[PDB]
Amino acid sequence: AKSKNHTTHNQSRKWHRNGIKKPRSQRYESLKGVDPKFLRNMRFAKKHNKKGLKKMQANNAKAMSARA
RNA sequence: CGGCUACCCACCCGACCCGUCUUGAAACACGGACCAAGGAGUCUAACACGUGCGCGAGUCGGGGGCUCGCACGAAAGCCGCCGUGGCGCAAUGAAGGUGAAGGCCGGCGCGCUCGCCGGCCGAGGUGGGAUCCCGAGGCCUCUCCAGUCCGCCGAGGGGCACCACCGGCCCGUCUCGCCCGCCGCGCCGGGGAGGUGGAGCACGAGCGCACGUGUUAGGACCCGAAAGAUGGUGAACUAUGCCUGGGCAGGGCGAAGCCAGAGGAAACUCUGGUGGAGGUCCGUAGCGGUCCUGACGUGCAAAUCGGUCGUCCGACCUGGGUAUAGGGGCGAAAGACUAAUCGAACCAUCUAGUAGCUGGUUCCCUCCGAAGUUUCCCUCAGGAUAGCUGGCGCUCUCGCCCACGCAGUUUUAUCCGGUAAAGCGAAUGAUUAGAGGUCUUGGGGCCGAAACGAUCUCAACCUAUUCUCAAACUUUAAAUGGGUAAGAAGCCCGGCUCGCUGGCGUGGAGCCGGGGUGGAAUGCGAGUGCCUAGUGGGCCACUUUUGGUAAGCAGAACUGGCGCUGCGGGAUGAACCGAACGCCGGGUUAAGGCGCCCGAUGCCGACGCUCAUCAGACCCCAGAAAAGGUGUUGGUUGAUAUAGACAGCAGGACGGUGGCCAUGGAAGUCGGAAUCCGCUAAGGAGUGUGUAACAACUCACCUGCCGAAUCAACUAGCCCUGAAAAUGGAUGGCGCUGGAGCGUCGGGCCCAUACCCGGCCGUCGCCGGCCUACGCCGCGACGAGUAGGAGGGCCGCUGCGGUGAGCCUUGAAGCCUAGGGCGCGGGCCCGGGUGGAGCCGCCGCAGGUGCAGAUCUUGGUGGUAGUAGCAAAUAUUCAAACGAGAACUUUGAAGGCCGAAGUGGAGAAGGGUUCCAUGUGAACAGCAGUUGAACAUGGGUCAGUCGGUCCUGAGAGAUGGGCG
RNA sequence: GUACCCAUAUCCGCAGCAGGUCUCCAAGGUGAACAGCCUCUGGCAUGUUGGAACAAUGUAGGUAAGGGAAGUCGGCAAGC
RNA sequence: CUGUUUAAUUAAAACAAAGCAUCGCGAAGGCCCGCGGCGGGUGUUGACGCGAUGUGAUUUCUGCCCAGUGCUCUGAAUGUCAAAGUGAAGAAAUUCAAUGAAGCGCGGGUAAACGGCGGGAGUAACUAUGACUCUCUUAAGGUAGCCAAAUGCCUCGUCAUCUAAUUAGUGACGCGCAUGAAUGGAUGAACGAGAUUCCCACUGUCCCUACCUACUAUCCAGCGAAACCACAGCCAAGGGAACGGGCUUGGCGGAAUCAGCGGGGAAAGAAGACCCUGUUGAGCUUGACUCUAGUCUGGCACGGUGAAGAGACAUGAGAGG
RNA sequence: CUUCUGACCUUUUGGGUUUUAAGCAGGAGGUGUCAGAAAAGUUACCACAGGGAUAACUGGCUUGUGGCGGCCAAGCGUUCAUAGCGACGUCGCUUUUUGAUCCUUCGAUGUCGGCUCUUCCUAUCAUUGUGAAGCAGAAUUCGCCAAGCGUUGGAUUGUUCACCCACUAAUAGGGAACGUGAGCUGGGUUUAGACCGUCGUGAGACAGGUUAGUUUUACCCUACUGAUGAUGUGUUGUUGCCAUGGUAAUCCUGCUCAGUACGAGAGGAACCGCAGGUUCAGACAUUUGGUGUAUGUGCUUGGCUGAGGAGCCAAUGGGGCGAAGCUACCAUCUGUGGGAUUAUGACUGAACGCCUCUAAGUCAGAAUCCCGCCCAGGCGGAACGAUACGGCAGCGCCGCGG
RNA sequence: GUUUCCGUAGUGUAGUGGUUAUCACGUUCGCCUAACACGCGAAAGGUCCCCGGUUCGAAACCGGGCGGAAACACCA
Ligand SMILES: [Mg+2]
Ligand SMILES: [Mg+2]
Ligand SMILES: [Mg+2]
Ligand SMILES: [Mg+2]
Ligand SMILES: [Mg+2]
Ligand SMILES: [Mg+2]
Ligand SMILES: [Mg+2]
Ligand SMILES: [Mg+2]
Ligand SMILES: [Mg+2]
Ligand SMILES: [Mg+2]
Ligand SMILES: [Mg+2]
Ligand SMILES: [Mg+2]
Ligand SMILES: [Mg+2]
Ligand SMILES: [Mg+2]
Ligand SMILES: [Mg+2]
Ligand SMILES: [Mg+2]
Ligand SMILES: [Mg+2]
Ligand SMILES: [Mg+2]
Ligand SMILES: [Mg+2]
Ligand SMILES: [Mg+2]
Ligand SMILES: [Mg+2]
Ligand SMILES: [Mg+2]
Ligand SMILES: [Mg+2]
Ligand SMILES: [Mg+2]
Ligand SMILES: [Mg+2]
Ligand SMILES: [Mg+2]
Ligand SMILES: [Mg+2]
Ligand SMILES: [Mg+2]
Ligand SMILES: [Mg+2]
Ligand SMILES: [Mg+2]
Ligand SMILES: [Mg+2]
Ligand SMILES: [Mg+2]
Ligand SMILES: [Mg+2]
Ligand SMILES: [Mg+2]
Ligand SMILES: [Mg+2]
Ligand SMILES: [Mg+2]
Ligand SMILES: [Mg+2]
Ligand SMILES: [Mg+2]
Ligand SMILES: [Mg+2]
Ligand SMILES: [Mg+2]
Ligand SMILES: [Mg+2]
Ligand SMILES: [Mg+2]
Ligand SMILES: [Mg+2]
Ligand SMILES: [Mg+2]
Ligand SMILES: [Mg+2]
Ligand SMILES: [Mg+2]
Ligand SMILES: [Mg+2]
Ligand SMILES: [Mg+2]
Ligand SMILES: [Mg+2]
Ligand SMILES: [Mg+2]
Ligand SMILES: [Mg+2]
Ligand SMILES: [Mg+2]
Ligand SMILES: [Mg+2]
Ligand SMILES: [Mg+2]
Ligand SMILES: [Mg+2]
Ligand SMILES: [Mg+2]
Ligand SMILES: [Mg+2]
Ligand SMILES: [Mg+2]
Ligand SMILES: [Mg+2]
Ligand SMILES: [Mg+2]
Ligand SMILES: [Mg+2]
Ligand SMILES: [Mg+2]
Ligand SMILES: [Mg+2]
Ligand SMILES: [Mg+2]
Ligand SMILES: [Mg+2]
Ligand SMILES: [Mg+2]
Ligand SMILES: [Mg+2]
Ligand SMILES: [Mg+2]
Ligand SMILES: [Mg+2]
Ligand SMILES: [Mg+2]
Ligand SMILES: [Mg+2]
Ligand SMILES: [Mg+2]
Ligand SMILES: [Mg+2]
Ligand SMILES: [Mg+2]
Ligand SMILES: [Mg+2]
Ligand SMILES: [Mg+2]
Ligand SMILES: [Mg+2]
Ligand SMILES: [Mg+2]
Ligand SMILES: [Mg+2]
Ligand SMILES: [Mg+2]
Ligand SMILES: [Mg+2]
Ligand SMILES: [Mg+2]
Ligand SMILES: [Mg+2]
Ligand SMILES: [Mg+2]
Ligand SMILES: [Mg+2]
Ligand SMILES: [Mg+2]
Ligand SMILES: [Mg+2]
Ligand SMILES: [Mg+2]
Ligand SMILES: [Mg+2]
Ligand SMILES: [Mg+2]
Ligand SMILES: [Mg+2]
Ligand SMILES: [Mg+2]
Ligand SMILES: [Mg+2]
Ligand SMILES: [Mg+2]
Ligand SMILES: [Mg+2]
Ligand SMILES: [Mg+2]
Ligand SMILES: [Mg+2]
Ligand SMILES: [Mg+2]
Ligand SMILES: [Mg+2]
Ligand SMILES: [Mg+2]
Ligand SMILES: [Mg+2]
Ligand SMILES: [Mg+2]
Ligand SMILES: [Mg+2]
Ligand SMILES: [Mg+2]
Ligand SMILES: [Mg+2]
Repeated sequence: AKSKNHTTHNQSRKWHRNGIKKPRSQRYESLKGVDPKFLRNMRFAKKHNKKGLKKMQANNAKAMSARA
């Protein structure tokens, strides 16, 4: 009652029945898996960007609108 | 006259018998004699998904109650201070428990990696994102002017759903630190910053009903077992006890005991009788069954018969009563017997036990359409998961010098490898041979007391070489192939934040604003979510390969095919070569072919080869080698020849020298080493035959005649030998030789479901119209398919509610039909013939809803087939009679059988009217009857003294008692 | 209770089935014999069919010149 | 030996049998039945009896091993040993310690209990075979007997006889794969429907077949089924699931039949009794796993009275290292 | 599940304290069949659902192995390679052995050997025709055409195989599903009983040995043997042809040849001719031998008809003879010739001045082949006879018209 | 063919839990006897089958050959 053990015949055709897909769409790449010291940099940097960016960027926008 | 058609026949071509296990079925694989009816995915509960409806942060009366008693009312209507309750609106923790809002501005404490006060906004930000909004601009028959008018867009903006990322909040754990409150200042609570686990929040979408698919548990698509348990029934067969009865013809051998005679002193012995002993012998009835492995062997018989058999006074056979009853009995022991069943009986129930295992699974059309593979499992005939597949959608994109994106593809750049090859005078491992050098030791020879005092050779060593290799060697290193980039998600500029980092405003990340899109070729409109069947036994071929001698063997890689697939060639074929399939007409072609089957060369086809007494004839493919040929055809390398060759005919073919090694011989001729001269026209210390040797013959070489082309060795095309197998046989056969063989080709010719054009059906896509909108058109490309999945059916059956002022005894259902027709098909309508009382159409609803199979169930009928068979036991014959009817009934007569252990006369068990008379002969008796045990009617069994009844036998049994 | 069968036709075996089932009576001859054979008392139609012919093969029975087990696994069967 | 047995494939060399043995049991018992009781069988019985086995008449023998597995006897001298009881710690559950019934271990007996019985080397004035000898070795090393046996692979062992010829038979030899002593060994008169060899007579068993008779088979009168059947039946070759009847190419092919025969229809009869799979079973067997009837023990109640003696715990007094 | 570690952790259920128990997080006690059940053997007394997914037969591919050949020739062959042989190497055929695979067969294809019977092959044992030898003759060996005909009787074993005796020309090799079991036999293999030896404690096992062990059916179709038949010539009969199918003859001994050829001998043929014989085939019964139921005749046993006579019964009572007919290699007779040719040997004669059997042509040539002879004669045809009274009839030939 | 075991002075054998050449017989010398047996005192004889690996160190543990020895080879 010996049977056939292992083969890869008729496998690439089944692969190309449905058109093997690149992931092909990653805009704004995922952030997990990155250095926790770098994350302790980046999250505090982002929340202080949210806090203290108003007046200097506002005056710079006024200055570049006056100069351009 | 016309007519397709479920009528019949003939002709040309094609055509193996359906269904399923299988890689493969017409199979010498299995089921099927035929026909009619029945016959197999249902129902409940639960879950998940999709769809339809109602209400909607709610939803639901299924549990009850209320109405007047109603056939439909076992319906329906209502409750609402009947919402108890289920699900959802809140999750996280094992639990104590805890439990989803943040942002902006001003002031205050050292705006201090830091809290408070007052006000405002409010489920955050970024990149895409259908749609929507503002609008430069320009366009309408002659001018200034306007309003709606014809009329879009560059650019900008708010951004649905959803995707991707960042940030925030809640719960349990982890690290670091400080602060706040006191119905009481404590191992009391609460709060902050970070990275983690959650099925969370981040404006909720659920509830109820219905339909469809899938899964689970219930008998669960249908049928199927060896088996297990529970409770009862059998000792009429058989096995063994016990009680009570019956039976066993005749002969042979001659034990004990006894008598008589003789011998002996005694012990005792010898002879002749009598006697009838015995798990004794021949043998019958009886009981069993050795052999013919006889007869039968769909029989007389689910174990019998004919001979030949063993035993037959006994451990013998046998009737009746009784006892032992199923994991029990009983066994002179075979696991044999226990009611045709015994290595665990019979009947019923659990039970429709389970089966990963056989067989079967019921109408049509259309569309799409596999796999025999990864991993896991006590897994290998199975299942789970992933892959392949179908269905349901959603998000977008095109139709008006420029979009987004993708690719079994190429190009331009950039990396990767270690196979094919090649090499080892390059490492590792093997391996061959020669040369040169002289350090070392070992073995021989020489000078000679011995002495690395000296010499030659050998052994090993070194150097330069040289031969052959390595899947588990490699300096080098291909072809093929794999990854990446070819832009608006990109490039540059300016500025903030950082608790990361640090000479530095240093570096790096994030955030904000702005600028210009024409960024390799070709083709294509893309992304994404849910549910799920089947699949998990494969095979073949080119190429690369593993084991084996090889296989139509076993196992791998890429691709294609069969399976899942028709069509044209290969005669026939699963895989080969073309080419893939809706129904047809015309033309053309591939693969192949053009002597006839069998469509096409029947061309005044071309060149050359082949004669085969086994010719040859097209990838797989169905046969053949090493070797050989003065059979023919080319080709290469050579050698001769007028200074007359090859063949032929004729002659010469010596001297030294009978050379030398050899003694049995060599005096050219078995044998080993050699090898020169003279005459020369030429002689080889001799090519062969022969002698034991001596001798003769012939050849190398030379010359006489003839006369100009000849010889040798290789090579490859056809053909031949090599070439032998069993029924008669295969280029397909017939045949074919100036081809119908072989190799090279030219022009025509034939066709497939292949291609092009056109007619028709269907699907899909795009689209038209304010004409059943679920209808009507318009254009274009496509149609094959097992398992499987969907859509449609104005296909069909049964029943229910609406509905047709439906159909009819002037003929409904049903059935038949060489009748007419429709639809592609499921099927349907009408006509004609019997029939006599119910039937149909549309719209919805619910099914015990379609048969070709299952050694399918029931019922009926063929071939066999008027066939086998009416043959165990000696046999019947003549006349008459009743009678329609006599091989069989009855009687007369004759001949036979059974022959007293009967084919006779009566009983027990069992049968129940069969006993007897009369009448009939459709039915019974395997033909027949006037006959019977058949049928119908009527009769028949008389007891104190025959038996039961009475008695106990083996045994069965209730009370007292005990157990339960 | 009293009939009848008590069986190759009244029982059992699916049947008018060469199967099975317990008993008493038993004559003459030959013969040791209740052996086998022929008769008498008593029964019967040959056993669920008849007619014609005598082929193969078969089922039972008997022979065969000479050899006598040489056939066959075995003298199996048959015969002395 | 006579007898019995697989009814329906065996009749025996199988079973039984008398004889020879062994073991248990003196009745509150041996072996058994029963769900139950002091209920039953042996038992209306008592070691010349009952129950359980081995071998199988007579004669002659019963070799040697208790190492192993069984069976039995003995002792609280002695290790282990469960429930119950005793003492201590604590508030208690709980824990600890000693005391220790059977069995096992410790010792002995038993083999007419299951069973077992060795392999090398050197050696004799022809050589071989070998009396004899050294060593390893177990519990004992096959003793008396017998033999290519119904037991011997080599094997058709070697010699002799039987025969023209013998793998057969018989007698003998015996390091005998793997004979052997109640697992009985060796003989043996009588008897085998037991197996085998040879001889005389006898015959169709044959050489070598032939003939006759009875019945059937044949035909006719009457009456008449059954198995089986997708269709239906001419072959050769090719291919195909590798042996076709039907496909292809050939050979060819006239209705309807009867009597035979058995070459085929891979003929029929049965869901292969051989082999393999099933996470399908059933008889069995044991040192498989898990239990249990039965049986042997210990404890608690039924279970009570008197005396003697001992062990352990508690109290105070005295010697004591 | 157990165990240990940690929080001055949570719950121990009406509320507190303590013990205990549970939980939380992570280390350990394992599933070696390693993603993990807790597990001995036999069934020949076996059963069930299945499989040709999977062995034991044949058949199919292959030919290692077995067998049979070839190639170059170191040598054997007194000398000498190839008369006959042939190592070291190498190329093929066959399924008559064995092996390899599992392709068909598991709802069955009956498994060995023997008996009987038919056909085929050649890798030829003999016979016919030939060539070559170390072929003087005889006897052998190697080859070719060649399968037409033969290729035994027996002791042993179940045999396939093998050994032995004797005969002969020779006792050659095989195939047909390892031919043949609805043909047989059942000897062992291969059920159930039983014995011996070994293994296993045991049930049981043993390509170790020995015993007794059911052999089912044809009436269907085709094939084959035999027999009615059928179609066409108008019916029918007689006499004939052969298209086709088969085939039958084979072998040996004795006498002359001749104790001659040949050979020194020992030995020792051949061709023609003549008697026969083995096997086979066809007949036949005059004789001989069987058979016997003319139940023909005649004895005799037991019974029966009263006794003699005449008879009968006993499954044809026994045995002595025996007619007709069947039958025996147990009696007797018969078995027959022409052609083309294979192998081979040649003629003429080139290729190639010569040579040559060949290349075109001619000859001899055999158990091979075909025909003759012998059988049945075709969906084959001939020649000839008679062709329908009766009383009406019916039927042929010629030429007719509708 | 498969799986295990053995090989040591002339013979039978012991022996590593790594670091000997072990016991007896056999040969030879001496004493004892008049002389052989026997006894006593002694000596010689080892490639631990052959070739490699591990370790400082092997015959020893392991790998490959050589020559022997046990068990199986079953179902058809
Ligand atoms: Mg597989
Ligand atoms: Mg299957
Ligand atoms: Mg198959
Ligand atoms: Mg099929
Ligand atoms: Mg079959
Ligand atoms: Mg079939
Ligand atoms: Mg059938
Ligand atoms: Mg129906
Ligand atoms: Mg509520
Ligand atoms: Mg709930
Ligand atoms: Mg069932
Ligand atoms: Mg059970
Ligand atoms: Mg009885
Ligand atoms: Mg009995
Ligand atoms: Mg007697
Ligand atoms: Mg009998
Ligand atoms: Mg018989
Ligand atoms: Mg008798
Ligand atoms: Mg007798
Ligand atoms: Mg007797
Ligand atoms: Mg039971
Ligand atoms: Mg029975
Ligand atoms: Mg059983
Ligand atoms: Mg039972
Ligand atoms: Mg069912
Ligand atoms: Mg698997
Ligand atoms: Mg799809
Ligand atoms: Mg290479
Ligand atoms: Mg499905
Ligand atoms: Mg499968
Ligand atoms: Mg393969
Ligand atoms: Mg295809
Ligand atoms: Mg398939
Ligand atoms: Mg496909
Ligand atoms: Mg074709
Ligand atoms: Mg072909
Ligand atoms: Mg033509
Ligand atoms: Mg083939
Ligand atoms: Mg031909
Ligand atoms: Mg389609
Ligand atoms: Mg139904
Ligand atoms: Mg209904
Ligand atoms: Mg039907
Ligand atoms: Mg069907
Ligand atoms: Mg049926
Ligand atoms: Mg007949
Ligand atoms: Mg009358
Ligand atoms: Mg009479
Ligand atoms: Mg009597
Ligand atoms: Mg009587
Ligand atoms: Mg009557
Ligand atoms: Mg009457
Ligand atoms: Mg009748
Ligand atoms: Mg009546
Ligand atoms: Mg009672
Ligand atoms: Mg009476
Ligand atoms: Mg009767
Ligand atoms: Mg019956
Ligand atoms: Mg008398
Ligand atoms: Mg008398
Ligand atoms: Mg009768
Ligand atoms: Mg005779
Ligand atoms: Mg005679
Ligand atoms: Mg005689
Ligand atoms: Mg014999
Ligand atoms: Mg006899
Ligand atoms: Mg006689
Ligand atoms: Mg018998
Ligand atoms: Mg005795
Ligand atoms: Mg003894
Ligand atoms: Mg206690
Ligand atoms: Mg002891
Ligand atoms: Mg000696
Ligand atoms: Mg002895
Ligand atoms: Mg004999
Ligand atoms: Mg022994
Ligand atoms: Mg025919
Ligand atoms: Mg054929
Ligand atoms: Mg064929
Ligand atoms: Mg064949
Ligand atoms: Mg067929
Ligand atoms: Mg046909
Ligand atoms: Mg066809
Ligand atoms: Mg017939
Ligand atoms: Mg089966
Ligand atoms: Mg399994
Ligand atoms: Mg060979
Ligand atoms: Mg197979
Ligand atoms: Mg059959
Ligand atoms: Mg057959
Ligand atoms: Mg012949
Ligand atoms: Mg055969
Ligand atoms: Mg037999
Ligand atoms: Mg036998
Ligand atoms: Mg047996
Ligand atoms: Mg017998
Ligand atoms: Mg017959
Ligand atoms: Mg002379
Ligand atoms: Mg004759
Ligand atoms: Mg006569
Ligand atoms: Mg008389
Ligand atoms: Mg008289
Ligand atoms: Mg007579
Ligand atoms: Mg006579
Ligand atoms: Mg010639």
